[PDB]
Amino acid sequence: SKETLLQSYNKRLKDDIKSIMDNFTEIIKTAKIEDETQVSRATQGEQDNYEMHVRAANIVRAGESLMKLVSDLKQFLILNDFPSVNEAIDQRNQQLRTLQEECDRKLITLRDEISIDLYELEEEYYSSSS
Amino acid sequence: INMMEYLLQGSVLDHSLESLIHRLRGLCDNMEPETFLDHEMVFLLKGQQASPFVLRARRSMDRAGAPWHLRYLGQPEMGDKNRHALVRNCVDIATSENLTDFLMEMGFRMDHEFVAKGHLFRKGIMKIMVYKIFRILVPGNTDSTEALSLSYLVELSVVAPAGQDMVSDDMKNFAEQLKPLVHLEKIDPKR
Amino acid sequence: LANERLRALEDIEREIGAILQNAGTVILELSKEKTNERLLDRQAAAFTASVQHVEAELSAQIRYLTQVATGQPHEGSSYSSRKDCQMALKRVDYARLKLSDVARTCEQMLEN
Repeated sequence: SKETLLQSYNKRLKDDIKSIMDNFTEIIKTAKIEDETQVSRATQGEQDNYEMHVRAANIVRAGESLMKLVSDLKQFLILNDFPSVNEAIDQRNQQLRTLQEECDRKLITLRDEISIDLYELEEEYYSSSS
Repeated sequence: INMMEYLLQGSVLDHSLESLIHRLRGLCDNMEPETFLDHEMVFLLKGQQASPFVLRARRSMDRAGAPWHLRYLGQPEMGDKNRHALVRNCVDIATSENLTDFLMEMGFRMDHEFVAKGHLFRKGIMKIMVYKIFRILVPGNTDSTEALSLSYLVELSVVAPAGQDMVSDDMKNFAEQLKPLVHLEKIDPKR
Repeated sequence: LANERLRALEDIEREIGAILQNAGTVILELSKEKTNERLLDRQAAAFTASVQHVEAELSAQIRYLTQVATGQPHEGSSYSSRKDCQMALKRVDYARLKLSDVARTCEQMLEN
C-alpha cells in the first residue's frame, strides 16, 4: 500500500545513514595503532588493509543506495503529489484557453474583412453590363 | 418511491483545508469546485404529538433564479441494514419563492437561520460538501453573521432509493481514501 | 513543483559532498604530517553536518509524502482544452489554405 511504500522508504533511509556512520566510525577505530600480542604484525596489517578497503566500498555503496532512494522519492512526487498535478492542469488549461481565444478573434476579424470585400465584389459582378 | 439519504460527517480545521480541497480535486470528478453560498432556515410545526414536524428551507443566495428547496428528513432507521451510514428518509422538493409565507400559513414557525458557505464536489452518486456554518444574528439580515467555529464541516452524502445496498461500502472506501486528513464516520444525532 | 524537486537535487549534491568529506578526512589522516588538525576538525564537523542534514531533508520529505499520499490514480486531466485548441488551430489552417487559393485566382485574373 502507499503507507507500506512510505515505511519502506523510511527504512531504507535509516539503514543507509546508519551504514555510512558505522563504516566511517569503524575505519576510524581500526586506524588506531595498538600494541600487538599474538597477531603477527604482517597478518594484522593485511587484515586491517582489507577491512578499510571493504568499509570504504560499503560507504560508496550506501551513497549509491541514497541516490536510488532520492530517485524513487522523485518518481513518487512526480506521479502522486496531488497539489502539483492540479496546478499543472490549471496552468495548461488556462494557456490553451488563451490560445483558443486568440485564434477565434483572428478568425472573426478575418470574416468581417472578407465579408466587406465580398459585398464590393458582388456589387461589381452583378452590376456588370457584359 | 421513498428515497433514503446516506450520510457520513466530519470536520476539518481551516489551515489544513486547502490540502483537503486539493485531495478532493484529485479524487472527485474532473470539475472545478462550485463555491455554494446558501441561506438555510428551519421551520417546525408544534402539533399534538411529542415530536414536532421539522422542515428545512434553503435559498441559494449566490445563484439568482435557483428555486427554493424544501427538505424533510425522517428520523434515522435503527435497523442495522446499513451499519456505517446515517440512513434516513429524505423528501426533497423544489419550490417557488413565496414558500416561507406559505409555511407561515401552514402553522410553521421558524427556529434558526444559518448561512452555509463552502465548496461542492461529486463522485458518481456521492456528493461531498465542505462548508462553514455561519450564525446569523439580527435575524432578518443576512449580512450580520459570525463564524460558528474554526473548523469547516465535511459531509459525504448519497441520496438514493429505499434499501439499495452496496452503497455504504463505497462511501466507506471513499471515506478511507481521506483518512489521514479527515475522519468521517456515522455520528448519531443524539447528544 | 520546482521547489521540492530542487530540494531533491540539492540532496543529491550533498550526498556527493558527504562522500567527498569522508574522503578528504581520511586524506588528511593519511598524511605523514597533518599540521592543520583544526582543519581536520572542520572537515569532520562538515562531514557530520552533511550526513545530519541529508537525514533531515529526506525524513522531512518522507513525512510530507506521507501527508499527501492517497494510493488513487488522480482522475483529473486536461484533454478537452487541448482538443479545442487543436480544432481552433485547424480552423486557422483551413482558412489559410483557402486564402491562398483566392489569392491565386486573383493573380490569375490580374495576370492577363
